[PDB]
Amino acid sequence: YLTPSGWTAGAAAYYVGYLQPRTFLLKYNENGTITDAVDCALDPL
Amino acid sequence: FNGLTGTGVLTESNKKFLPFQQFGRDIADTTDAVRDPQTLEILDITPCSF
Amino acid sequence: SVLTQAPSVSGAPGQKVTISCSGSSSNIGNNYVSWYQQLPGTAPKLLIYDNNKRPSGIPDRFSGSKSGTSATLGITGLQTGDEADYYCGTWDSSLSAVVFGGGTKLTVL
Amino acid sequence: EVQLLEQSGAEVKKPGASVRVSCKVSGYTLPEVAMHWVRQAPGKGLEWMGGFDPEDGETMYAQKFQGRVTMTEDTSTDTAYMELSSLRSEDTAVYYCATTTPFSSSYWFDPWGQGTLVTV
Repeated sequence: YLTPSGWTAGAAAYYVGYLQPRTFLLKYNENGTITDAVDCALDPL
Repeated sequence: FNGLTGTGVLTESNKKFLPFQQFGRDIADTTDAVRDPQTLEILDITPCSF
Repeated sequence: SVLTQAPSVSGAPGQKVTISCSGSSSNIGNNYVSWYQQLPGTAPKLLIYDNNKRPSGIPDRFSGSKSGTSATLGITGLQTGDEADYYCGTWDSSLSAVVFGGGTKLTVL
Repeated sequence: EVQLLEQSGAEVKKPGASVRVSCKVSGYTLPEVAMHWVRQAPGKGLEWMGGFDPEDGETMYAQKFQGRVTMTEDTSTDTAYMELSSLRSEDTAVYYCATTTPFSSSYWFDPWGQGTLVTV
């Protein structure tokens, strides 16, 4: 409304990434949460 | 449980199960633990001692 | 109506002269004041709201003040097209409504 | 921002009648903003009328004129009908459709419907 139609109020920033099929080594805790993950394709180590 | 028949001693399991998880599986693909369909109670699966 | 403003006022072009409206504590005292302009047979246009705020499209020359129960509408840089009636208004809790004065028809001499 | 449609277009009612006033909008939706009404007699001044109350959420009615004029709202079609009744001598005049924020702290009439003259 008048201040001394309104659109795009505020500022919005979002990050977009695209999933690619990869082999991931997954570390499983007793809880079952994946504490550590590794991508073989990314590096020789 | 869930269309799978197995024979084992049934005991409550200390390991926590996330809501999505319904079963716990060994690398061998044998089902170590299952969550009851009627009530969401975590149960450890132990095969009868041999 | 319940407020105080003269029927008409006159001044030479390009000069600086204002118009005031005398209310009470029951109306102007605790409430914000607005001002309106209408040309003959036209759409009355909001002039200043709150006595310090300009609507979009208003020349910055216009201003305003509220001293006690008295509210002046700052009118500067008179133009040949500035001749019209200006109306004071402010919120009323007395009858719990919107009130106005009779209106003051400016004349640019 | 927003342009306002005519308060009731052109309406003529001879004595012994009564007239609704339907003020629509554009660029907003009806119940995001409150309407208002003012009597404006030609060669005369402003007399406020109808109106919505930011406080208490009621639709106000000018006490002097209270009970003679009523208001209804259709939110989707943006039609707000102002029905004045029981025609009298001095009550034929231009009626202006006004809009103020319902958020409160808004006395100024903001956009106008351009006014419509009635008939007694």
